Amino acid sequence: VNQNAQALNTLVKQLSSNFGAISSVLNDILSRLDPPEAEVQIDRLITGRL
Amino acid sequence: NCVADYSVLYNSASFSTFKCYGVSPTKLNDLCFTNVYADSFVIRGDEVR
Amino acid sequence: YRVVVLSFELLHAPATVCGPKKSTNLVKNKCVNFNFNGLTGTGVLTESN
Repeated sequence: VNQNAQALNTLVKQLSSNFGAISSVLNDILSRLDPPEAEVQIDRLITGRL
Repeated sequence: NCVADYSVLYNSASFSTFKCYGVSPTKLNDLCFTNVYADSFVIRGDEVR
Repeated sequence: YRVVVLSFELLHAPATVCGPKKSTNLVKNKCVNFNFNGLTGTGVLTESN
């Protein structure tokens, strides 16, 4: 249970990590930018999250 | 302490440039900021870059 | 050439400088889009404890 809970809790915490994007919340990238600038920023979060 | 319709600046033909570095400019009409700070000055053209 | 630099303080804290958005009545206990002070998403809104 501890190994699964440490594996899930780290997987969840990593949603909040930047990977070099202007925000670790996707709706902040979408609200502050147009698509030509968003695809440079979202690909950071995809490359990281994945 | 105010409401900022950025389109008033963004549609203005007076500007030689409208550079943005953490947003794309139409979104300035949708966002909300805790403060804005306007640094203001006059400079030669070959160093506006 | 006149230059002005508009530095922004993002929503780390209670927001003030808003975009010209006609705000609305608030739904509860139903699935809705939301925009509070530019903090957008989708969810079900309820009274807290």
